Amino acid sequence: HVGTFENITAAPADPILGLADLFRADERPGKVDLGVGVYKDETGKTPVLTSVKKAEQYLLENETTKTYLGLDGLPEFGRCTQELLFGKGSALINDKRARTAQTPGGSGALRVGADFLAKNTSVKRVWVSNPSWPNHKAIFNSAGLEVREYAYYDAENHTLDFDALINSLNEAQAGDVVLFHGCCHNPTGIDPTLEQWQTLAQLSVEKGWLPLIDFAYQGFGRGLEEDAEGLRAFAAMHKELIVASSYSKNFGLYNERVGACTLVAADSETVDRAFSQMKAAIRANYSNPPAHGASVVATILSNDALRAIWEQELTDMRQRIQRMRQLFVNTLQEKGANRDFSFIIKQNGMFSFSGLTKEQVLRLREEFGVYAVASGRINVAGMTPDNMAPLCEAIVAVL
Amino acid sequence: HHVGTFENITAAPADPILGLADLFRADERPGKVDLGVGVYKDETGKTPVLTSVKKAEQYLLENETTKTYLGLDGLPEFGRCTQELLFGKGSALINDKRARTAQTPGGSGALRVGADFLAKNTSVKRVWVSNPSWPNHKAIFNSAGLEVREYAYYDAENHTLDFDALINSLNEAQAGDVVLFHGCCHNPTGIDPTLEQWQTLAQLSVEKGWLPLIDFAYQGFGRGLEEDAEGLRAFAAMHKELIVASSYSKNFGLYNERVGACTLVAADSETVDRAFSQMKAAIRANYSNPPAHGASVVATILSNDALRAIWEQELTDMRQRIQRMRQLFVNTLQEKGANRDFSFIIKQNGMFSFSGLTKEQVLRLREEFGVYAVASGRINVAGMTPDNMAPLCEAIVAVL
Repeated sequence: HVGTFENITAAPADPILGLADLFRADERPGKVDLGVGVYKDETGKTPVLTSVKKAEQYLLENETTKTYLGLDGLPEFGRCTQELLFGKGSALINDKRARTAQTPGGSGALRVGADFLAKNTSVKRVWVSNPSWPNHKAIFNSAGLEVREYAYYDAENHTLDFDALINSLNEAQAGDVVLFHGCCHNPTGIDPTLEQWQTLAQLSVEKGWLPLIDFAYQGFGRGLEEDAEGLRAFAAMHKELIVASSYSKNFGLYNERVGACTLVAADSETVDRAFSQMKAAIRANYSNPPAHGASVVATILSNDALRAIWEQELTDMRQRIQRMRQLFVNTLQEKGANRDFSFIIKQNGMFSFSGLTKEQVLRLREEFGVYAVASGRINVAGMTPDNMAPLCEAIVAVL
Repeated sequence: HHVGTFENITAAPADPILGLADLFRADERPGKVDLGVGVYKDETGKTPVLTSVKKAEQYLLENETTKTYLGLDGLPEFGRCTQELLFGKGSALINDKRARTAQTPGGSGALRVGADFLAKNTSVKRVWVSNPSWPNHKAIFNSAGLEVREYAYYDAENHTLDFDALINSLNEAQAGDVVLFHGCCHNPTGIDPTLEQWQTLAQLSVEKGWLPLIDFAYQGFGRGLEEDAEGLRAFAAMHKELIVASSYSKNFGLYNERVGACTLVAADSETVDRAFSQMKAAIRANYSNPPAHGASVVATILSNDALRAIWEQELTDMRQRIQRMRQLFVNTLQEKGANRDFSFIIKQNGMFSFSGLTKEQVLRLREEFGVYAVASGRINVAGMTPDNMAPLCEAIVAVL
């Protein structure tokens, strides 16, 4: 009898991972890593928020058991989540049309959403922006759902091609899922305006799409309430919605895997039937979600003093990002970039496409120890006042 | 007009065990006892955080500088500690680099990841499980498109492991099928194969070309950490290929932190790495990377002499309390004049046993006596205490 594993072929090498290996083996002292996927502060670190440390100290002092949570996790986490998403006093919440499962990260939420849809609905197709978050395709495909792309980003001109977007979505059938990023579109950094969201919501109702809002950066855009505008425009117009949210970034809890999948249906009765099937997809998966990170979030959000500390930390992160964007563009001008990089200031969140070619990206790594990914995506949180000048000088050099 | 996408969804059938739980919570009778629960409880009816766990968490509190993403296979030290627990330190299998471990969200996560990986990367079509087995096995494998078949295991009338029946029913398992075995403390019969039986199963598996999957959730709850790995290791000595889904939920009382692992074993370093590269893909398409807290607690305890000693003692305490309740249950049933013999309870290990009670008797124990058990008649002896034992046993005798 021959082995079951013998004929497996190796997955393709993960290029980003190889790039990290490279950065790891590069002993040059002036390295700048614009390729990372996480927030870094001005010292180049991804620290544990103070509010989180406080919340964790509290849990340590008060926790008396680690016994299984329900399939849907911690109720107060679910409540606080729905409030962040829909606003306090939301008719949708008052009508009890929403249910929320704590999940392992926004990734878990997305996967759980997908399995839930594949097994219980007529959904065949999920539409995502070109480009989008890199793991969307693999998550949705794993559930047996086809992935389609709609027009979004105009690379040459650094713009959201809204007319393109609208026309491309005409191919999306009634009953298809269309996925939108709630804010800080990853990785273009370009979001619809409220008005554009409103057009999008209306069109979705007209065509019969099921909207899925991937909401991983609330507070990194303009602020907590403002970043939910697009979501709430959709929620106001629709009988049904799915929201996959993440606290990985806004709480700096990446590795604790803290997120949620929120179902919204026409009424409480309907969301309950739907939600019972979602709980079954969960049972067939990881059975129940990890407590620590969700408890940390529930602890912060429901305590006025802790919440105020967190909100200020989040503002600090959002503003540090915005000012590295500003600093970046001004420092390129002063170093004689020649080309306009003002689009960086017209974008929000951690990511933008720099517009650099893979040739320029390659030279920047080999020659200047400056690291970006091949598409030219950059994470401006990788910039600091200290590294900005040498970074911009390298960029002018490859231009 | 467009009909809602959720509008016509049929509700999942209600979980009867969750129904019993609400029913219990609402029961005002001060005599009520729940033997249907699924976790460890101490003599005071609590499921506390272990002291070693608290200490480890205080250390993490004081020393953790970041929460940045782990790799897809999680914490390396956790991986190494897992593999030693499974195969023993100095294992030739480890030295040969034939094993790769991914940290996962619980043993459940490990099972699901294993299933998705098999379905996408191999010709495996069927997973065989014991009759009876863990209730969630079927749903997990089915979800990946794998058929689930049962083999003969528990002889319910006589309260034994019908080994001859097991062997013979497995003749139907084809080369390339998965056959799943519980590492120890079979859930929910509490009867495990003897070492000799394990060796027979190992040899048979090799002859038939089955892929063994070891579900290992109770290491430390049977006889001890190393003894409880005997069957797993008997299999590991005979096989080129192997999958183990381990859990730390019960032996570290970290249930809700979701701490487990999926370990692949193949013939050589190269093959295991190719396979493992595909398992990672399965993880990326699911929850992306595993929750750090519980695994980091586990590694912190296991790699520190003094903490590890505090933990092993706590685990021993759990193991011995369970054993004491098994003995006490049998003695008290006798004291209370039970007709039947219940000595099989002493010959079984872990928290779970089938009591032998019918569904009718179980219903009656609830309604009439406030003694809750699950429909199957499975009981959790850790729901028993020196203080609730007598009335509990009188209740059972009265329904026989």
